[PDB]
Amino acid sequence: VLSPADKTNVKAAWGKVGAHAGEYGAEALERMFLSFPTTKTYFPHFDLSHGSAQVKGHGKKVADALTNAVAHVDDMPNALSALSDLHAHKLRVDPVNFKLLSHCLLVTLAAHLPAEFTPAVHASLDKFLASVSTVLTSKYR
Amino acid sequence: VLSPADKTNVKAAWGKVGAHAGEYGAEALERMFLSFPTTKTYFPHFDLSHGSAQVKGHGKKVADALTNAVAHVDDMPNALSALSDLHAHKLRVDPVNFKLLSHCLLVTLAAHLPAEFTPAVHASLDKFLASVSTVLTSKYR
Amino acid sequence: VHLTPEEKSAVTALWGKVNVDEVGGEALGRLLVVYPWTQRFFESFGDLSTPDAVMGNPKVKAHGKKVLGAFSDGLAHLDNLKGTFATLSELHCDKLHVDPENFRLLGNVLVCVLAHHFGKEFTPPVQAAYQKVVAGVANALAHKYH
Amino acid sequence: VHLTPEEKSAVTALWGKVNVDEVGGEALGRLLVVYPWTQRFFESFGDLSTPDAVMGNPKVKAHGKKVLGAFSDGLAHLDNLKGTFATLSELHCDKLHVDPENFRLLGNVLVCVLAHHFGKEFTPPVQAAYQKVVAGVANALAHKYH
Ligand code: HEM
Ligand code: HEM
Ligand code: HEM
Ligand code: HEM
Repeated sequence: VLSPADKTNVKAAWGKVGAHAGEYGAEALERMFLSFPTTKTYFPHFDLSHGSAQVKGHGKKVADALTNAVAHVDDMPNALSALSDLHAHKLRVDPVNFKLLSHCLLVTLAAHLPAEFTPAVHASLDKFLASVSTVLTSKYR
Repeated sequence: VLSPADKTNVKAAWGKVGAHAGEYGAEALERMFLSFPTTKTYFPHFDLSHGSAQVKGHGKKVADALTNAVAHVDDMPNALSALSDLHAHKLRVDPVNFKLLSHCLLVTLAAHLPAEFTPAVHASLDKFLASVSTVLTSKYR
Repeated sequence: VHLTPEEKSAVTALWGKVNVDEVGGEALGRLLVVYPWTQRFFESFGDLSTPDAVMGNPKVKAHGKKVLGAFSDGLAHLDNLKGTFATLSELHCDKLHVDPENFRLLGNVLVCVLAHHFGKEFTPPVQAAYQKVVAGVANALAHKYH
Repeated sequence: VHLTPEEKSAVTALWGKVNVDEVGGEALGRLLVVYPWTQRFFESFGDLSTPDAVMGNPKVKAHGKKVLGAFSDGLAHLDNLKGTFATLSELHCDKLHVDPENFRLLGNVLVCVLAHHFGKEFTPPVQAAYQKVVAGVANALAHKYH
């Protein structure tokens, strides 16, 4: 469960990302592909080069999903429902990998927004991303 | 989510365990200690020999908890609440280990109750034990 | 990871009683039933809609025979699992794109299938030797992923 | 796992800019705040009740200095991490009973703390070299667990 303070923390970190949310998603993805190369097994159809248009566009889609999860953090299952159907019935990404993309999102935010990324904020963001991950694998079985 | 058929499957497998639930918990524990020896780090105060009274008594406690989770499978959070407080605030077992004890429970049941342990039952039991695990780590953060 | 001389003997004697054809069909079907996202790799196999469909699919039973035949030849070379599974590691990565997590899932289903078949003969010590063996095979299949 | 000559250079140059005292206090405090069950090992440290209590505890800052000093000497021997961390593996298992999962959690907090401090210098490639290094150190600390 995300506490009321977690929610405030998450709403204000993510509010500072703002119009760079695109840029940060593309960077988190690139970090994930270099650091955990078994995740590339899900993108055989993409150019995974640095600067790649496919990764840039997909990082924007992933970041806008999180922005909406943040706007609807008291009701995230309902808000992410379509996306969770998609991951469970078509993409079928093994659940172990949501932790991987979750860690590279935290690294990207630590690197770009350090004044914000205090120990209490780091803890609220880790809980929030673990919880997004849970909604997105809730329909797997 | 456990489906209505999952619940029926789980209620009938576990009903066949019956009065051996003690014996099966003690055996699942012994399997867990030999196969994943980092779990012994949580029991430094136990004789972990084969036949050990401490393991026999603790296997009975773990099995009676699961029997009660099974009797209250439409309301497991409320039923396991005390136990979840215990794991989060005192024992503080790292969440990664509930998967380990979950796998050795399935092996013990496959080995003792094979006529019951069909592919549909195996799938319902894996979901049920993953879900007990979730209630038991729900108060960690 | 390494096996004591006694874990090796253990492993080799149980395997001597295994029908590699039937146990391979059974392990792969259970993997598709118990972790249904693994079916993403097997759209050509046909009807995988329900557990009886999956457990009676001829193309799933034939792939299990093939997967467990390769494993079974791994067991002749427990000293050298990385050289034995090296061409196959390369194929799973380069041509099939299989996430190596699936190898660990399969390993655990096979331990459950061995339990189910041997019962009391599948003792806590024999299970511990097989857990080491399936992790070794999963690690050698993933070693050569880039 | 192995580092290319270029990943090694990467690692060694960032580390040359790290205050091992301050970054160790910071990584261990974040570990106690972000994964609060890790506090089971540190009942003697005192007030760990809130993030400011934890991040200002003198005994937590001194243990981080000690943990990250040992890591920092690991980095002089990346070829031989298992012999370097062998006595310590033995102690964590035999005398302290620390589950080796905690070593992987600490490794990831340290990557976040390095990110936070170096910013743009902590590039996707430099992060990938540090991820390999912290997994290697976690594996050598766990190797000698029985
Ligand atoms: C926070 C975690 C995640 C979020 C918010 C997320 C969100 C999204 C979104 C919004 C899409 C686009 C769906 C659409 O266009 O309708 C998508 C597609 C996709 N996701 Fe996820 N995702 C996450 C985790 C992952 C992970 C861990 C993987 C694989 C390692 C992954 C693999 C994919 C793939 C392969 C697609 C399709 C890519 C394509 O063909 O364009 N996702 N995801
Ligand atoms: C299905 C999963 C589990 C269930 C149902 C379960 C249930 C229980 C029960 C009923 C107790 C006794 C509590 C009491 O007496 O009030 C307990 C205690 C304990 N559990 Fe858990 N447990 C589970 C998972 C684990 C795991 C994975 C570990 C460690 C690897 C663990 C470590 C312990 C320890 C150390 C104690 C205290 C032992 C003692 O001093 O007697 N538990 N658990
Ligand atoms: C012990 C584990 C495994 C072994 C030893 C193994 C071995 C094999 C072998 C021998 C082939 C035949 C390739 C050839 O003959 O050129 C193959 C193909 C394949 N394997 Fe694996 N495999 C294993 C695990 C898995 C798992 C867990 C998955 C996915 C869930 C998987 C997916 C596939 C697929 C999709 C193919 C190609 C299917 C086809 O040929 O139509 N394998 N594997
Ligand atoms: C890179 C990872 C780690 C390294 C290099 C490391 C190193 C050390 C060292 C050098 C000591 C001093 C022991 C001595 O001087 O004889 C120590 C003690 C200790 N370590 Fe670790 N450690 C690591 C990770 C951890 C983690 C993740 C935990 C637990 C959360 C942990 C728990 C402890 C505890 C409880 C002690 C004893 C505390 C005390 O002396 O009062 N260590 N460690």
